[PDB]
Amino acid sequence: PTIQQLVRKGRTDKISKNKTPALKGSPQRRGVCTRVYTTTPKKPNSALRKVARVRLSSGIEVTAYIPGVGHNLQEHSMVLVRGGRVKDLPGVRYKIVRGSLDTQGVKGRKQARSRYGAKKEK
Amino acid sequence: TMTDPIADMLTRLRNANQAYHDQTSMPHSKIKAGIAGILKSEGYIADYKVNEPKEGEVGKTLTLTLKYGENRERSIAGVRRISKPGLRVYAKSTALPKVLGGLGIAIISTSQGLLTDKQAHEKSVGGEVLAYVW
RNA sequence: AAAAUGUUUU
RNA sequence: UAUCAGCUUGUUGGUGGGGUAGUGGCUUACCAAGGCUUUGACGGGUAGCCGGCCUGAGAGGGUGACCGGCCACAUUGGGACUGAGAUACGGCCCAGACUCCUACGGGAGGCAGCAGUGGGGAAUAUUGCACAAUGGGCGGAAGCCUGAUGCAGCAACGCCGCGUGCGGGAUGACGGCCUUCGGGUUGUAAACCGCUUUCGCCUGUGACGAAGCGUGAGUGACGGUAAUGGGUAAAGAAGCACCGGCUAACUACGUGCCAGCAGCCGCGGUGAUACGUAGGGUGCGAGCGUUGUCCGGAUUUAUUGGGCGUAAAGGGCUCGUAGGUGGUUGAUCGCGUCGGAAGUGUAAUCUUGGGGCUUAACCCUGAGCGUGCUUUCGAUACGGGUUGACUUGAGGAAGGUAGGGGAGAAUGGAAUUCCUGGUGGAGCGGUGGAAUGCGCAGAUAUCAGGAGGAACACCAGUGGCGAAGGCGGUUCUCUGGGCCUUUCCUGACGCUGAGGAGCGAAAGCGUGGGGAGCGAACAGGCUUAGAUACCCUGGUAGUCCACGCUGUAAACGGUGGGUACUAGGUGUGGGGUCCAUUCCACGGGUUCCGUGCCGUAGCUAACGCUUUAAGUACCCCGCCUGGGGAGUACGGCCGCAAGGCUAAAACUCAAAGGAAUUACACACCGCCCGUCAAGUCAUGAAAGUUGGUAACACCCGAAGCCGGUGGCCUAACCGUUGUGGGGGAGCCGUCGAAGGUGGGACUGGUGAUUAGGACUAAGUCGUAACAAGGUAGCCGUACCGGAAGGUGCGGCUGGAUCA
Ligand SMILES: [Mg+2]
Ligand SMILES: [Mg+2]
Ligand SMILES: [Mg+2]
Ligand SMILES: [Mg+2]
Ligand SMILES: [Mg+2]
Ligand SMILES: [Mg+2]
Ligand SMILES: [Mg+2]
Ligand SMILES: [Mg+2]
Ligand SMILES: [Mg+2]
Ligand SMILES: [Mg+2]
Ligand SMILES: [Mg+2]
Ligand SMILES: [Mg+2]
Ligand SMILES: [Mg+2]
Ligand SMILES: [Mg+2]
Ligand SMILES: [Mg+2]
Ligand SMILES: [Mg+2]
Ligand SMILES: [Mg+2]
Ligand SMILES: [Mg+2]
Ligand SMILES: [Mg+2]
Ligand SMILES: [Mg+2]
Ligand SMILES: [Mg+2]
Ligand SMILES: [Mg+2]
Ligand SMILES: [Mg+2]
Ligand SMILES: [Mg+2]
Ligand SMILES: [Mg+2]
Ligand SMILES: [Mg+2]
Ligand SMILES: [Mg+2]
Ligand SMILES: [Mg+2]
Ligand SMILES: [Mg+2]
Ligand SMILES: [Mg+2]
Ligand SMILES: [Mg+2]
Ligand SMILES: [Mg+2]
Ligand SMILES: [Mg+2]
Ligand SMILES: [Mg+2]
Ligand SMILES: [Mg+2]
Ligand SMILES: [Mg+2]
Ligand SMILES: [Mg+2]
Ligand SMILES: [Mg+2]
Ligand SMILES: [Mg+2]
Ligand SMILES: [Mg+2]
Ligand SMILES: [Mg+2]
Ligand SMILES: [Mg+2]
Ligand SMILES: [Mg+2]
Ligand SMILES: [Mg+2]
Ligand SMILES: [Mg+2]
Ligand SMILES: [Mg+2]
Ligand SMILES: [Mg+2]
Ligand SMILES: [Mg+2]
Ligand SMILES: [Mg+2]
Ligand SMILES: [Mg+2]
Ligand SMILES: [Mg+2]
Ligand SMILES: [Mg+2]
Ligand SMILES: [Mg+2]
Ligand SMILES: [Mg+2]
Ligand SMILES: [Mg+2]
Ligand SMILES: [Mg+2]
Repeated sequence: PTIQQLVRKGRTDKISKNKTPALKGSPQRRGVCTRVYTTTPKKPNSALRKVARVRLSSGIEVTAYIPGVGHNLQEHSMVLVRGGRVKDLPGVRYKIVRGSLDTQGVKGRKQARSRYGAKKEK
Repeated sequence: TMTDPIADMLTRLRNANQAYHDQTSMPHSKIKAGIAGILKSEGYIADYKVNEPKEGEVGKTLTLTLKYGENRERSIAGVRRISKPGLRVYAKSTALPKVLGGLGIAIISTSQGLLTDKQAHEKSVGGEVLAYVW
């Protein structure tokens, strides 16, 4: 565009889409497990991915993935929910922080323990 | 209609130099004559001449004769217009532009007449950055 | 001269 | 932010008065009718601003913690009082909401001071010490006060520094792990030998900050602190992430599309370097990862620094308003611009030079920076202002001139159809083949006569004209623009143009007319698994006319307008002018303006473009920012309607796409479209229903200031010493928070029902597109149909046959 066109109407940037609206500017949010279940992944891929409908303290209810082999949380279990997308799962944009609040660390972890909330074993 | 006769001079020179023409001609103006003079003094054209009208009998004609070196080699690596009519560019005595790392010359119209950057910097005078001929 | 279609391997 | 276009009536100005520290509609009376606004007023949304901070090559982008400056506020709303000074945080008055005391009559209170509690939250500390230092208040002073401040506690929250050992040690030991059973690896690692003592722990010494303060005596909260001597033992002191690619670092075992991993590409279906564990390794290290957020990479909003023929992108076209922009030149101004000077840009930060903490972080100090602004003095090349010339841009005159440019009216012939008559007799028509249909009630055919509507063979394309859409019988009338020309005239009058206005194929709509042919819909016949199609026979709107409306097209050259420059070659349309023979014209040239093809430089991803640019440049406008959702919803405008214009978001995918090579590449047993059925997610409509915010018009109206009044109460003043002056309570009036009442505006949730979108069975129904996709496809519009789609009308080539 001409300089006069830029003067009359300047450049405008893009919108910069948000990824995790339910957190509302917080690194993680507390919630209650309104439902605990399993979902089939999209294709390709095939499994029984463990997820939970959680009512976060922001008043929004979202689906959160439960990582790691092992699971204890059930109905009305208080959880901490952080960001994180599961690519082969449409509509899952959050994960549950293992080792925090009611959810507990994966039992037999010995590598990458901190990411699954597993205390070091003597 | 014609908007920037200086840009017309620059593009005429660029096109003629690219097409390997020995001479180019245009309607004459004082600033065009000054730019041609400093181009000749800096060695980018062989010579220049202002001709009294005898074909159109209307106005003076400025004619630039260019120089090509051994094996038909361009003496002008390019010319660019800086202070456009749509957006004019003025440079201070400290912020004078450098062309081709200093190899080329920026033509600056200062309050003391047309002066190449090197000159201006020596006189510590700025002005309107007309061209970047290199 | 008209004359349709071709699931999910691993 | 325009999906907010009108706002304001003390409002804008004037005069007099009042008021105030002070100017002022600050207030008041009177007069006038202003003021603001598409260069965005008013309204909505969000927000304290800045020095700075983060990021970045820079330009920028994000941000406003500590520290420092300004502002605002102190339970919410309002008000004044006192004072030099008041949003009066730890004041007062009134009202509201709260909490507390009460003997029920009435009272008391405001941590967004410091610490602290509850609560909310992913998340942020002690109900500490001292006024020793600096700062502040009062006092003549000693001094008193200071949750300012100086300190300490707490937390890896950040930055910085240090330690967890150092040297030697092959016999390359065991043990793990791997193996080709040879060995390899962990690994100089260990064992073993000799050393050192920072930190920690134990113990001793022990400050500076005080050139303070105090008449003196005396006087350090931090504090037995820092620092430092001695002692102990190599000890009390290493984890976290990662190892398919980007990306530094690989193997074994277990698992078997399971369990799981992932930032993207993807991994897992029995040989997993991608899951889990182990050995080994790598990056970091008192940290290491994850999440959130910001900048970078992203030139992915491109001023620096991008684009629009086919990838997303040129408005359908023109006129034209604001605006942007401006041929040659004289003079002048000195606003832009440029150069000095002065002032300012506090400090801190930041850059940098010195200095101090054992180094560093950090701290002090000098300078720079502070990218500007104001004042002032210069310069005049350029931009602009003022002013005067010039003619080459532009327009005009005169003459020459081409044409389907437009509008109106009359009118010509052929052909179709119908009608009348003659003749004549069995079919005609139609197709791939047929049938429906028409025909002995005489069709088809054939001749004559007539009626009527519509379109204009040949000329006619390789062409002309128009801003585009578009424009073809002839004649006349009216009218627009273009081209050329040497003289002539004006003298930059130019270009472009947001908003706005007009024009704008076809279809469509309204009123009236007309209706031959054609022909959506429709009916029938065929084909077919079906055939709501192709094909056939019929056939209504429409096609036509008049006047309006609509305002969209593949409205395409998918290429905005103007200008200058940059090889040629070769057709063709228009105007001149020149030449020879003519004294026509044939011919050649040449010039100006069109319109094609080839083609150089150049450009482009390629295809291709190339003087008619998609090349080199300058001016102005429109437009693009991944694909869907979607040119859809909501709102608004326009319309009689159809609809058009303006124009999102949630959600979803990791592609979509351009050209080309050999819409398919799993390679036609390909690909691929839409209903219907099922599930999931987000969203729209909806009788309604439920909130919220911002105001408005009235009614009432506390405190309070102001203006009145004051019969009541009054020590200073004066008295003719009976009082008066002046004041005060009280009372009234204006304004006035709150409340009440009413009607609107905006907006959130929800809503039976309903609509479409996205994704998922590997469901059902057809095959619409991609090849001539088997009826070339697509664009606008119209009607029809289970659904794709079918058909009519006009258009396009992003189709082709035959040349
Ligand atoms: Mg007055
Ligand atoms: Mg705020
Ligand atoms: Mg800001
Ligand atoms: Mg502050
Ligand atoms: Mg006072
Ligand atoms: Mg106070
Ligand atoms: Mg105060
Ligand atoms: Mg208080
Ligand atoms: Mg507090
Ligand atoms: Mg809490
Ligand atoms: Mg003191
Ligand atoms: Mg004293
Ligand atoms: Mg006290
Ligand atoms: Mg590598
Ligand atoms: Mg295995
Ligand atoms: Mg950028
Ligand atoms: Mg980014
Ligand atoms: Mg781009
Ligand atoms: Mg362009
Ligand atoms: Mg396109
Ligand atoms: Mg166009
Ligand atoms: Mg339009
Ligand atoms: Mg104008
Ligand atoms: Mg000029
Ligand atoms: Mg001059
Ligand atoms: Mg400093
Ligand atoms: Mg030092
Ligand atoms: Mg400073
Ligand atoms: Mg001027
Ligand atoms: Mg004429
Ligand atoms: Mg007519
Ligand atoms: Mg013909
Ligand atoms: Mg043609
Ligand atoms: Mg004249
Ligand atoms: Mg319009
Ligand atoms: Mg029509
Ligand atoms: Mg009609
Ligand atoms: Mg009618
Ligand atoms: Mg038919
Ligand atoms: Mg067209
Ligand atoms: Mg277009
Ligand atoms: Mg235009
Ligand atoms: Mg152009
Ligand atoms: Mg031409
Ligand atoms: Mg291009
Ligand atoms: Mg619409
Ligand atoms: Mg709704
Ligand atoms: Mg009242
Ligand atoms: Mg009073
Ligand atoms: Mg009295
Ligand atoms: Mg009162
Ligand atoms: Mg009120
Ligand atoms: Mg509902
Ligand atoms: Mg088909
Ligand atoms: Mg077809
Ligand atoms: Mg049909």
